[PDB]
Amino acid sequence: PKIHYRKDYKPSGFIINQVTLNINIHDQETIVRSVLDMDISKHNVGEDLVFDGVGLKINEISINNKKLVEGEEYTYDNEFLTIFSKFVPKSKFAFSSEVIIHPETNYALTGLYKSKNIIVSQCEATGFRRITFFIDRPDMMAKYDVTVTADKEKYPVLLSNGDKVNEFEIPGGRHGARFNDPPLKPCYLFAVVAGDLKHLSATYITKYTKKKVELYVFSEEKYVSKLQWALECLKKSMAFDEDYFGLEYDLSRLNLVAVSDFNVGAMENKGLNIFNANSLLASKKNSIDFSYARILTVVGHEYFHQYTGNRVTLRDWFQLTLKEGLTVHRENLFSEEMTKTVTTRLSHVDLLRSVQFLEDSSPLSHPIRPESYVSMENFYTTTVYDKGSEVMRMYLTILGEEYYKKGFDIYIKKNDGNTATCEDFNYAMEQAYKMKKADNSANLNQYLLWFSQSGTPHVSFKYNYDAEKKQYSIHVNQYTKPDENQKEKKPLFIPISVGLINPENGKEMISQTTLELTKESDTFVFNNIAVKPIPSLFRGFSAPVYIEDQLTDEERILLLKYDSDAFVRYNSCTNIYMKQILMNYNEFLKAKNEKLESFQLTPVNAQFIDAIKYLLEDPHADAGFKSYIVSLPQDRYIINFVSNLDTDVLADTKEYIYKQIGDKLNDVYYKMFKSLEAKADDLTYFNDESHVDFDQMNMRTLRNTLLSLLSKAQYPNILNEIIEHSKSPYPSNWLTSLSVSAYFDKYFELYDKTYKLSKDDELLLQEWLKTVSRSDRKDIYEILKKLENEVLKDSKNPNDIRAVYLPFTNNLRRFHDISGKGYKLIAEVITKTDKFNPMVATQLCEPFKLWNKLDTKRQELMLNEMNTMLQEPQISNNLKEYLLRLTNK
Ligand SMILES: O=C(CNc1cc(F)cc(F)c1)N[C@@H](C(=O)NO)c1ccc(-c2cc(F)c(F)c(F)c2)cc1
Ligand SMILES: [Mg+2]
Ligand SMILES: [Mg+2]
Ligand SMILES: [Mg+2]
Ligand SMILES: [Mg+2]
Ligand SMILES: [Zn+2]
Repeated sequence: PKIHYRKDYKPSGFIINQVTLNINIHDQETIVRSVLDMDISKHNVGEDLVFDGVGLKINEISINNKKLVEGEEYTYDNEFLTIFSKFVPKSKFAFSSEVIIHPETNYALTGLYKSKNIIVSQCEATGFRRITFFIDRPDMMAKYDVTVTADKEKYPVLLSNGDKVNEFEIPGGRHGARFNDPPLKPCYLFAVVAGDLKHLSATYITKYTKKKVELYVFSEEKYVSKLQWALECLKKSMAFDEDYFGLEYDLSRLNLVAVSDFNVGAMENKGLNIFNANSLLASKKNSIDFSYARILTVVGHEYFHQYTGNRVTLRDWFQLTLKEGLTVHRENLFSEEMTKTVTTRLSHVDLLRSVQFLEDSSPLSHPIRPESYVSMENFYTTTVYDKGSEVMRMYLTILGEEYYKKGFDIYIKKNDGNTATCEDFNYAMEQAYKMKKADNSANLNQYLLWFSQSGTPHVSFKYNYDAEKKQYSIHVNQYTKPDENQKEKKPLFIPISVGLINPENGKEMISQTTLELTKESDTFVFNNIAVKPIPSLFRGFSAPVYIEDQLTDEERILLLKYDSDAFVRYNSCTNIYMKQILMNYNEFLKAKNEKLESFQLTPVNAQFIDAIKYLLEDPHADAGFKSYIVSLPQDRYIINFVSNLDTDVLADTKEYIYKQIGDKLNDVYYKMFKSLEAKADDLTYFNDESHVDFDQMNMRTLRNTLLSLLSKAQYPNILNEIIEHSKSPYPSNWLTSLSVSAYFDKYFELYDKTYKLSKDDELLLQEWLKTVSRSDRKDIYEILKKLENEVLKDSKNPNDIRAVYLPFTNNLRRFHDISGKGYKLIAEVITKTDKFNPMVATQLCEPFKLWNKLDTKRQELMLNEMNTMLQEPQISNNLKEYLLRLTNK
């Protein structure tokens, strides 16, 4: 397998100036004719002309309208088309080809493929070569002139990039459309869509040039009523880029298209963004609440690529985080402003510190700009995206809004229309940094280590207060564990947003302050500090690090109650929980290991429980925040702090802690569940798809979290509430009634009720599948067998497969059954899926990522299944490369 190295980047010996495509869709095949107007670059040294071309059936290839002859003038091996240099012209020439491809049987969903009755392309990263021959790398920019033809009845709507410049009828019930896109673009942003699409549309007038932009959102006819929120989100995205960044859309039209079969969430093809239907379509009657934030973030994300990815492009794939991390950061700024809820930022931190921290301490650990890759499909990772976003956000923390905006505009103005690298962005931020510090000697050279150094830094603290001197000191240390990428880890530039809370009145003691830690350790001293403060550290989660605050639980409770920063309050709660979890875990472990007939458990801190009650009973406190404080930290967060983690002992630990708190607060929980109903389930705007209230959605989250806690606790007659909840019009509510009914004899009655509510909407049925998959059922293995036989069957839809299996893999007690039956089951699903969709098979490997963190018996069970998958003769390149790296082989 070819390893590509970042240091090996070299420009092509060739240039592709113009692409002229004819894509003729027929019943059993698609014919692709392509003329490439090419040239010889200054880097050419007489080499063979090598095109990428994967799975193409050649009808003919030509140079300057002279048919080429196979074996003597070119070789094709189903991966590379090699034209021997003797037959390669030395000046401007035309290469042309006609190939046959087969979208109908393209179940890997890369290149050109059929999703239900829609023909659709997915070309990022290296999928364009599955459509026609190309030098398939993002530094080959070309103009595109694309004609698509098809049966008019099956495919009345034809779309590609650029302006539709012709529409014409063809004998035999066919028709064509020609799309010309003069501005240069890389081939991974090419797209084509053909189908019986229905749409909503609007006109957006840009803020400064007053250009009219036509906005279209498309789906299959059955789901056209689910398009309205997406259109509203697109308008919102457009306005936010104008308002925050001063950036306007440059083209006359923007199309968004939903398809049912998609490997990921969505794709930013220029003027033609293509979406997983679950990330574009929603209605209040047929979607859970999560869909609304999902559509907002995904529509926003693809729109923000128009600058950060499409107008400023990548030189090579090693710069992926420069468009993905930066666009996630732009998307997070947008979402935070649109939702105006503190849980938006908390939810991104929660994902980073569980999923991405796990990845960064796994054998898969890599920096946000890796040094090498084998599979580009495996290159797309939470490290590149989400740690990338936190690295791009730290620039804003360091610079402040005004100078961040100045540096960002320097980046856009200097690189608009050109490729760029991570260094280019750092240079633009450095210029703003010089301006801010009024110091042209200031620099961000150290900041570049965030792109090259893998692993999560640990930041720890000690404090000193001299009452007589009124002098306060914060001593800070940073440390990154050595790994396979660096034997010696260098200190990073770590910005530490800090407040100092007066413990007597809860007030701020200093102005906003960002400590710039640039050494392995430093001491930050504050004078005129009138009383000993409680420090509020890493406000907003200001760096992607393990925070060791070294505070007592009494101090953390005070921050939880009285601090001004939502993250520090939530993190103080998290830290209290974590101390309790580790202590009880060790006590349960010892009792198991020593076969104790009796033992003691350390109870949950009573003042902590009192503080939870105090916040829950505060009517001015935020419902979303409340839902976070009654939930223990995620299992994948906990696992970063325990070696040889016994999942059974952890399940017993969580059970004890939840029972402790519930035994004190269940009556509070129940009272709030009842009092929240009126506002949480208000139907005033149920038939207004444009009216989305994130606060109300957070109140439903709180109710459904409380209902879960009360159901698990078998709170007296709570089943009455569950049954009434099942009649709510909101799917978040009636799907909640299914999963919380798992603890009752009514489960299968609600199983059937919610199935009939769900089965006639493709996306709702998938949410139903997830709810069943996630259900806390002792018979979950028989239930999964039932889903397989009755609902899932042989579906190759990734949404179907992921819905049935991934939630179950988070069932701590049952997926990790000591027999290994859960590992066996998911390995069978991975191997089966790998026959037709390697990239989704690799997604289904996610539960194995922590394999070497578990107890030794479960490590061996997991390792056995991965070795079994690795031994399959037909294993894909994706799956082999991933499991080889994951198993340290
Ligand atoms: O949708 C999402 C959710 N984020 C995400 C985060 C991860 F860490 C991993 C992941 F998979 C997704 N991201 C978008 C995005 O960034 N849109 O702008 C995206 C992601 C991957 C491809 C792609 C790459 C290939 F090599 C392919 F072969 C292929 F079919 C698709 C296309 C678009
Ligand atoms: Mg083929
Ligand atoms: Mg405006
Ligand atoms: Mg289907
Ligand atoms: Mg290794
Ligand atoms: Zn993206």
